[PDB]
Amino acid sequence: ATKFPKFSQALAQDPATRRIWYGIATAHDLEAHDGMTEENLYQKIFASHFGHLAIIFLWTSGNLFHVAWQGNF
Amino acid sequence: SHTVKIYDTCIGCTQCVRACPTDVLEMVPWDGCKSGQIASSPRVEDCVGCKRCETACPTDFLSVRVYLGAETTRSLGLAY
Amino acid sequence: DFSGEIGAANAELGCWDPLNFCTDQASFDKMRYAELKHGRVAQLAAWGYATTWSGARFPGCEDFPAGHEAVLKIGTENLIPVLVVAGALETLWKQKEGSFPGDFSATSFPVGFGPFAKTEADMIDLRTKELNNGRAAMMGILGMIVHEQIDGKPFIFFDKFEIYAPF
Amino acid sequence: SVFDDAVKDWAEEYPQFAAWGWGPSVQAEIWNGRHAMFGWVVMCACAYAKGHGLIPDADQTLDLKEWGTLATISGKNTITNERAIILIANVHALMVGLAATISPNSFADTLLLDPNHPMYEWQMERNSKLGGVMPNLGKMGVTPEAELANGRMAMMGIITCIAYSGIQGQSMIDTINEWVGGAYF
Amino acid sequence: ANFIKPYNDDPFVGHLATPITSSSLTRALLKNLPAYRFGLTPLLRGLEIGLAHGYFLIGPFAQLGPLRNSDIGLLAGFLSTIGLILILTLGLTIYGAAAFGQEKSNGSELQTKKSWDQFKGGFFVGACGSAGFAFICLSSIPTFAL
Amino acid sequence: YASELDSMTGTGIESPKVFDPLNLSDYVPVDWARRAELSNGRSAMLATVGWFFPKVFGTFDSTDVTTTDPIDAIMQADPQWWAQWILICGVFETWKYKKEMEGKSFLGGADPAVDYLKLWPADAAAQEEMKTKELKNARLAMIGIAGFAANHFIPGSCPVPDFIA
Amino acid sequence: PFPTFGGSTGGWLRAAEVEEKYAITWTSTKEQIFEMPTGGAAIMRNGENLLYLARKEQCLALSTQLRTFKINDYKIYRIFPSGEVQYLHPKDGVFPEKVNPGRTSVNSRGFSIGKNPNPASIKFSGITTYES
Amino acid sequence: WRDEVVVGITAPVGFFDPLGLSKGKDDATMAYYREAELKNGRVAMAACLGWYLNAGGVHPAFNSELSNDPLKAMVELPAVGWLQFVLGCGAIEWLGQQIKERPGYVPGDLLGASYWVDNSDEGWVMYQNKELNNGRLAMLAIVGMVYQDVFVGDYGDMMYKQLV
Amino acid sequence: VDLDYGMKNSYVPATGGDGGQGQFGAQSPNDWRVAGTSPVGETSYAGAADGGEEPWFAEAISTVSLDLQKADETLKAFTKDAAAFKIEEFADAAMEELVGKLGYSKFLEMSTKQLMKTWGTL
Amino acid sequence: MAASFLPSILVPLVGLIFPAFSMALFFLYVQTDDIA
Ligand code: CLA
Ligand code: CLA
Ligand SMILES: CC(=O)O[C@H]1CC(C)(C)C(=C=C/C(C)=C/C=C/C(C)=C/C=C/C=C(C)/C=C/C=C(\C)C(=O)C[C@@]23O[C@]2(C)C[C@@H](O)CC3(C)C)[C@](C)(O)C1
Ligand SMILES: CC(=O)O[C@H]1CC(C)(C)C(=C=C/C(C)=C/C=C/C(C)=C/C=C/C=C(C)/C=C/C=C(\C)C(=O)C[C@@]23O[C@]2(C)C[C@@H](O)CC3(C)C)[C@](C)(O)C1
Ligand code: KC1
Ligand code: KC1
Ligand SMILES: CC1=C(C#C/C(C)=C/C=C/C(C)=C/C=C/C=C(C)/C=C/C=C(C)/C=C/[C@@]23O[C@]2(C)C[C@@H](O)CC3(C)C)C(C)(C)C[C@H](O)C1
Ligand code: SF4
Ligand code: SF4
Repeated sequence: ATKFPKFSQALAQDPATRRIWYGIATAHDLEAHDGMTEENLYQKIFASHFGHLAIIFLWTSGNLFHVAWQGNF
Repeated sequence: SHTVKIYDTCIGCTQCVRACPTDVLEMVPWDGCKSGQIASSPRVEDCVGCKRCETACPTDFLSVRVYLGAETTRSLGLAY
Repeated sequence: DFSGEIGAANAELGCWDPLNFCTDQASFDKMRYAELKHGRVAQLAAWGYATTWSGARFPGCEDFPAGHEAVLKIGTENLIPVLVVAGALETLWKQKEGSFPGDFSATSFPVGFGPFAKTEADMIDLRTKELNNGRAAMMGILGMIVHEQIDGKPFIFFDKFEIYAPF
Repeated sequence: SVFDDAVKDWAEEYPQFAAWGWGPSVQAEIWNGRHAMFGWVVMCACAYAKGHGLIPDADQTLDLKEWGTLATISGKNTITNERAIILIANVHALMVGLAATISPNSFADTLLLDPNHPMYEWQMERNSKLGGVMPNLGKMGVTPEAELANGRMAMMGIITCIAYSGIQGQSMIDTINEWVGGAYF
Repeated sequence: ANFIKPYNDDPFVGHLATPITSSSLTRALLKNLPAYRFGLTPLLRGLEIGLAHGYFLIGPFAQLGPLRNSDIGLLAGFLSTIGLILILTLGLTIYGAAAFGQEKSNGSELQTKKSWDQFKGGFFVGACGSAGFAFICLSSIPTFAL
Repeated sequence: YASELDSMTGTGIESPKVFDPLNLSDYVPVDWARRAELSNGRSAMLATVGWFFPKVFGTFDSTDVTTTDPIDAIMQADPQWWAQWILICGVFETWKYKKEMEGKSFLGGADPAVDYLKLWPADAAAQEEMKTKELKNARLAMIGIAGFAANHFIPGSCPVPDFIA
Repeated sequence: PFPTFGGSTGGWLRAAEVEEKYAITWTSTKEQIFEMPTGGAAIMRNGENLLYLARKEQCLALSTQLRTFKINDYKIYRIFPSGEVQYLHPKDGVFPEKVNPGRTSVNSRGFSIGKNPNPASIKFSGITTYES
Repeated sequence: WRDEVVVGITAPVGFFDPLGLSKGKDDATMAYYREAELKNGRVAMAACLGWYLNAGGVHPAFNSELSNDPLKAMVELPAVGWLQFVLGCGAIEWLGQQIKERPGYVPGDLLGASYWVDNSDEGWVMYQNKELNNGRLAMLAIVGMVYQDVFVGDYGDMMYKQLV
Repeated sequence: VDLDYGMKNSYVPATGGDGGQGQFGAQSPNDWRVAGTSPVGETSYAGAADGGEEPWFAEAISTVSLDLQKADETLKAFTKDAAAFKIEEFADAAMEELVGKLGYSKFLEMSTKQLMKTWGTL
Repeated sequence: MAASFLPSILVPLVGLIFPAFSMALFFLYVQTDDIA
């Protein structure tokens, strides 16, 4: 938890390039992270869901903008 | 470091200890079986996780179990 | 006299004498006197050859050939005064006894290290430059003459020097 | 004040960047003010050179077969000569700035506050001294206080020029010209 | 009789002294390169290395880049070389940050943060200046005819 | 201004006390500032001579540069010349570095980095006189090259004799 | 007391200098060729032999090979860069495959492998089923 | 120096200095002489091989346009090629001088073979002798071939072509 | 010589899926992440060997050795508890009799009754 | 200034500058020894 990934002591102490790869691949498995509680798990998921919905609306707004600006609608 | 556990079905055949390439295991006195000895893993810091010990174990199911965990230089078998 | 003198090839080779012409100090002193004299004459010779050959004449002699042809075409009456002047000079330079060969500071008219040198290192450096330019100019006049008598361009990449003189 | 609380909270939210002097720091204020002043010089030069037509073939576009696709704006329509020329002048200035950022000398005011640079302590002292709403009229001439004040004035002028040009529905060059009493065009 | 022996008379180190690793040519060359040469300031090591690299880096861009057949091909090659030098300088900067940390360096050895910053700056200047020098040299190529 | 300026060469009679009205010596250290003053001044001495030398005394016998304009000669000169000029300046800078590493000085110290005419005396006061003369002529030449350039770009800004303007 | 070996590229690397190194010593009763685990053949000396290796597994492979020579006195140490040594093998002077009084059992679980608890029963505790 | 050197002394003539050009020369001077003998010999060996290749017609560079006569191809080669040749040899020579400053340097030993073997070994002395003798022969051969090409006009083989 | 020198590392064992530091420590107490090679006259890291005129191969020079005396002494130090156990079960002077009569390694290897047999001789 | 200029302005910023700085920042973050 002193190096990346801070959510996994076991990975943060690996001295190989593996530490990087696994960190990236385990970032969204919030149940397995060090010190996770159930309440914090639900709260972090809620916030991540807001982020995902923001991404969706940005994508739709971008489709609309590019058609309006550069399309032949 | 990997985790190595000995369960009480061990018959003290010493085969896992002879199989270990990094000397993780040793035989210790015990009254639970006829042979009067059980396997032990006092040096799990040197376990590479090859599972030769499990291949050598004659019980059903295994009496020695290696659970792979946090990797170190020693457990990754690195000469560098 | 050896590698501690002026003109040694380098520290490792020292006094470079493949033909063993320098054995004692007397032979080396005579050889160094001859070498310094030849180098001074050859510096003057290369200067004059390059000057006249590049189309430059003194008032009175605007028709004479430049190179060694100036020793076949110029009459004896113009060559002789060089001998007279050189003889007057040969009787004039006087070597200071106790100094290096070619040290003519005992000459009647004042000669020596003037404001040019103050320290011993300065005099040694100046002497080494005089000697090195003398050796280079010996080679240079020899090469000029050979290349003129071979193909006519004493300077092998160009014919005449086009001097820049602002004044 | 709101200023101290604001800077402190920003540093607490972005500590890695706040370490180097990034963000709402005195260092960033100084550097951005220096750039704003130089840019006022450049913008005035551009206005003057457009008013007097000193840029060759300003409305002509660059040759596609000469500069390639990088010089295109849309399809095969290429950037004008004037825009390319202005870009190149600013590129001269940017190359100077990159040389200064990457290879500062020991007595130089570096872009970022590097603890290993020999000017770090002097920079921290100076940056601690500067601060406040009114420029220090006690300190004048070539001083950090005057430099900070003039950088602030230049950034304010840039903001006001953009806003005034927007309100009037005109170009920034037009505003620059009409603010010097039509001295350029 | 035997031109291979263990490096440093140590049979168990993973290296061998061969003519490639231990010839007089190899040793003289490597000890004289600015990355190793005794007595250089880190800035001067960086400067010499940049001068060496920027000069040759312009060639591939000038002679083989997209605009090689335009009459501004040399200028485009120089710009490409400058861009490559910027990429490399970013590499050097983040390398130094990772390898040495951000604490104040306690020494003047090249393998320290302050010295590495000096070396990186020297490299950037040397490389950009060398690319410019090569641009000048390529602007007029001498035929060498009297 | 800085304290070390008191023990430095550069004050004279036209300015017997340290002249630093802007206090620029709090920013540029004195060793760097003096090295740069001498570098710029020596370059300016050469520049002041070369500004007019070909116009007054004639160019060499080449057609590479037809004009005598100091500024318009830059782009007319062949780039091979400019590359070799940069090279020779780099050789000079390398010589300066190597000489200073050898315990020699190009800043009026004891053993000159470059003295080919053997004019550096062994007396501290005589050396002080020579250093003062070099610095005075350096400042004068910097002023002169600046003035020539200003009068060239902006006629009348500096009283330059029209034949060497 | 190094065996007769001409060297190889398979030996130790910077880690042996900065992280850790291993040494194996043994006594041979004659000069005999053996296989280096790092590649190639070396000649044991009559008497004491010392060999440096990058990994403990290399030392143990060499010891396994020494057993085929009837050599059982080999000792294996770990050496740190500061020069501190750890005596590693055989840890108590007795081979681990031979039961020895004074050894305590480590990592035993007093049940068969099928009695470990269910994962869903220890969620968010930070433990695994095999450690609880 | 004569009671120390063994390389170069070989059969027929043994030690061969009839002119006495080695008597009374210091160790530095004789080291210079050996280094020069080796360098001239090596350059002459390379020159002989290159001349033979060119004369035979195997000169495929520049679309094989250059003349088969090596002394003509010398002048048909542009200036820049000779500049590169001279400067590259100069860089090598600079490195060789750096090597020469090193202690225990054996004259002519750029490779630094002294790190592995010395003249107490018979085969190494023998191979050094092979190099030296072939160098001497190649020096004579390059001079002779240049003579035969300049004054006799023929740039090829005049000794063994007459056999076959 | 400290016996826990290996254990005094910076490895912080995780709460799950981690066997921790065993009998000697999970990892070396020395940070392996050190600098690359360095110019002539300089050292890359604290205890690095000076590669002399060849610093590029400086890492091929060994500064870590095992001299036989250190080997014997650490053998005795690391097995002091096992020898203490063997004398505790066989039964100060007696241990000095046994370990000089037959050896220290042999004393470790023998059995308490066998040592009771060799103690019969004097 | 016109919006039609934006691609030739923005595309090099999105496709060259932004990935380079993002990759440098991630590299620095993964090489940091004490992040919290
Ligand atoms: C891998 C094989 C390969 C090769 C040889 C090339 C070659 C080229 N590409 Mg292509 N390309 C490739 C694959 C390749 N490409 C791939 C996989 C893609 C993506 C699909 C592209 C997409 C692409 C585009 C979009 C463009 C090119 C272009 C080019 C040209 C200019 C590139 C340039 O200037 O780089 C610069 C090169 C360097 C800075 C260094 C080169 C390596 C040096 C010389 C090695 C030196 C080592 C030395 C000998 C070692 C010892 C030295 C001594 C110290 C001992 C060049 C002909 C450009 C072009 O216009 O083509 C005409 C262009 O616009 N390429
Ligand atoms: C500021 C320095 C400087 C620069 C950048 C130039 C640049 C130029 N000169 Mg000019 N010139 C200069 C000074 C300079 N000059 C000086 C001092 C003189 C009098 C000697 C001249 C006389 C001159 C003439 C007659 C001509 C030029 C011409 C030119 C152009 C072609 C290059 C050339 O052949 O010049 C030659 C330049 C020199 C011979 C300069 C002298 C070399 C330096 C000063 C020697 C210093 C070394 C010193 C003793 C030791 C260093 C000490 C230590 C630092 C190591 C080019 C634009 C040509 C042109 O096209 O004009 C239209 C041309 O025909 N120059
Ligand atoms: C009253 C009083 O105090 O008087 C004092 C005043 C003063 C002035 C201070 C003093 C002085 C010094 C003096 C007199 C200095 C004069 C020096 C002089 C006259 C020096 C010639 C050099 C030629 C060389 C080195 C070689 C050339 C040529 C070479 C190497 C060639 O290959 C020739 C060449 O043609 C070819 C063959 C091939 C071409 O491809 C190349 C060139 C073209 C080059 C004195 C002595 O103190 C006396
Ligand atoms: C109307 C009014 O108000 O005023 C007018 C007046 C005027 C004049 C018209 C105007 C002007 C222009 C100005 C002020 C021009 C000033 C020019 C100036 C001061 C020019 C110095 C050159 C130094 C050189 C060439 C040194 C070479 C020295 C060299 C190459 C060396 O080797 C150096 C040396 O030390 C060593 C290294 C080694 C020694 O062994 C040898 C020596 C000693 C040689 C203005 C601006 O219009 C104003
Ligand atoms: C003893 C060492 C030796 C050398 C160093 C040498 C060198 C050269 N030989 Mg000679 N040569 C032999 C020996 C040697 N040759 C032998 C034993 C025979 C009988 C088979 C023989 C016969 C021919 C024929 C028929 C020709 C010939 C040539 C060349 C020429 C081109 C070299 C190449 O490129 O392969 C170089 C100077 C050709 C020639 O002179 O062209 C104008 C040519 O036509 N050779
Ligand atoms: C540093 C890297 C390097 C490059 C990139 C390079 C490139 C070229 N070399 Mg060079 N070369 C060296 C290194 C390099 N060479 C070195 C260290 C030496 C001294 C041992 C050396 C010697 C010669 C000689 C004798 C010739 C020569 C040539 C060419 C030419 C061919 C194309 C052409 O010019 O048509 C191309 C551009 C020939 C030539 O230029 O003929 C007019 C020629 O004859 N080289
Ligand atoms: C008070 C505080 C609040 C705050 C606030 C508010 C309004 C803050 C205001 C922020 C706003 C007003 C800051 C503008 C700066 C102007 C920029 C830097 C100008 C750059 C100009 C320079 C960089 C550029 C110059 C060029 O471009 C030019 C000119 C020409 C080119 O040829 C050349 C160059 C590239 C050099 C919070 C934070 C909301 C909450 C907190 O609690 C309380
Ligand atoms: S997994 Fe391999 S190394 Fe670990 S105890 Fe079992 S046999 Fe030994
Ligand atoms: S764990 Fe298995 S192999 Fe090991 S002693 Fe027990 S029964 Fe035998």
